[PDB]
This record gives sequence, structure tokens and C-alpha cells, in this order.
Amino acid sequence: SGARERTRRAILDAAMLVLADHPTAALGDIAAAAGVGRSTVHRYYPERTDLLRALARHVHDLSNAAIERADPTSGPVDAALRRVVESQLDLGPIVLFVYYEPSILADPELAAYFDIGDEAIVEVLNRASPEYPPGWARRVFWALMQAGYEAAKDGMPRHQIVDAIMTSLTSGIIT
Amino acid sequence: RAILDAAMLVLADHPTAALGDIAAAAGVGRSTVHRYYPERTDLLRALARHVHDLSNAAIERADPTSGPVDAALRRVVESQLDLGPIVLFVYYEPSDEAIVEVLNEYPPGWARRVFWALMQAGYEAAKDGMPRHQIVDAIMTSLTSGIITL
Repeated sequence: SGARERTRRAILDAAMLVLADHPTAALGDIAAAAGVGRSTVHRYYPERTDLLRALARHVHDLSNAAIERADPTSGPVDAALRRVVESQLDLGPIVLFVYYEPSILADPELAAYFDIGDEAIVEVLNRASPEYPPGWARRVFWALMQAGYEAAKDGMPRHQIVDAIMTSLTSGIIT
Repeated sequence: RAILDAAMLVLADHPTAALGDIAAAAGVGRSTVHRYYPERTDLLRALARHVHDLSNAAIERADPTSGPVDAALRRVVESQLDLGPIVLFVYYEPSDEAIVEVLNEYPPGWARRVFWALMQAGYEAAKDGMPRHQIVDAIMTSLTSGIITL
């Protein structure tokens, strides 16, 4: 049953990666991304609709644990922001679906379905904020997290990416 | 062509849209589209070539090596902004050196990833109703000095 929960979570994490790159989550794609048999996916999720509902709950659970562990409201804002960046990078493709600023590739209706908000993060950004328009910092933050996710997907070390996002946030890239 | 026109318009906001939606927006039959682009990946291919050509032509026209770098950066930003989000669509879908010039301790390729992140923020703000000149200003300042302090 420890193995069983591991299998479930592996299928859900696999489905999230597939959905990032494909409108629909075909059974072949999901089973291959999970590294389990097609019949095993069907065992856990008879219908694709059962899988989607379970995926949304899993995404919510991951995001909830991440934000609680980041503890964005306590302590020096520089350290708090770094914990936030680290926490979101570890969520992987979830950052592509954030409601306020979805990735260009995210199916808008999938983003609406997942309904992933960002108030605690908005508040940490505010704590650290010259005269940018309403919502701009929030948009840049999520665009940069998505860039960081893609960089990691493209083979770059997580530590370098976190540092890169932090410097870009505080200093930009050119002088 | 009007099919690729429709594609640019449609895919920009609905990236996972189906061939039939593109046909409708172009004013051609779903029968016609599947004839010139038998698979969705075929259409994406042609669109990407075309959009890449447009993006490259825009950057070259902006002449990033000309005049003050600040003004040059703005011309580059503006020209990509005016092309719209389809520019990112073709460049991110799982299926430019000159920018590194106008830009020149970050990991390799990171600076260009940041440029395109800021463009993404810009396309989204545009959709939200934010004025074009304001968006260009925000991108420029973000590139130069980041968005937060400390």
C-alpha cells in the first residue's frame, strides 16, 4: 500500500507532464510517462475523467505543502523569496498552469479547471517592492518560474536556476 | 495562406485548438485543411517557419547594432510585442543569435530565456488591456534593473 500510493502518485505526475505537452492525455502517453502498464493506469483510473479529478486534487495537495513549507510571510524578505522560488521550481510543470499567468502552451481551460492561485506569493513580492503597473511584478515572477522550469527540463542544474531567477528578479540581466 | 493567417490568430489564444477551428476562422472547409495539412503537426511546421521568418525580419529591421543601446532595445522589444504571442507559441512548442548581440554571471542561454519571459509578461498585460507604450517601458526597466529590491 506504500507501493500502491507510489504507483498512484507516479501516474498523476506522469499525467501532468503529458498534459503540459498534449491537449488530451492519451492512455499510451500516460502509461509510458509513468513507466507502468496501460492496464495498471486503467486499474487505478477506469475513466480519463477519474484521472483528471484525482490529478487536480494531487496538484492542490503539492502546491499546498509547498507554500506551507516556504513560509513566505516570515523573516527577511530576501530569504523568504528564495524559499518561494525553490518551492515552485520543485513543483515542476504545475507552474505552467498558474491561473493569473499560464504558459503560452497551457490549454486555458485546463488552467481554469486546475484553478491555481497565488496570493501568498503576490504578498511576498509586495513585501519586496520602482513604479511598475498593477500586476506586473506578479506576471514577471511567473514568467521567470516557467523559464526556470524549461531550463531544468533542458538539462540545467536546479541550484544555478534558483540563483539565476533570484538575480534576474533583483537586478535584471543587463547594464 | 489565409489558413496560416487564421492559425496565427487562433493558436495565439487557444494553443491546443483543433484543425477545424482554424478552418472556420480562415473561411475554408475542414476537408480543405486536412488536405493541405493531413496532420496537425504539419500545419504547426509551416506556421513556425513563417512566424520565425517574421520574428527574424522584425529584429533585423530594428537594427540592434544601431544608435544608443537603450533605444535599440526598445525597438527590439516593440517589434516582438507587435507580432504578438504567436512568436512564443512557435518557440516553446515541444513538437535568435541577434538578440544575444543586443543583449551583449548568468548560465548559458539564461539571458535569452529572461528576454522571452518578459515578452510573455508583456503579451499577457496587452491581453489585459494595458497600454502598449506602458508595457514597453515596463519590459525595458525590468531588463535593466529587475522588478524587486533586496
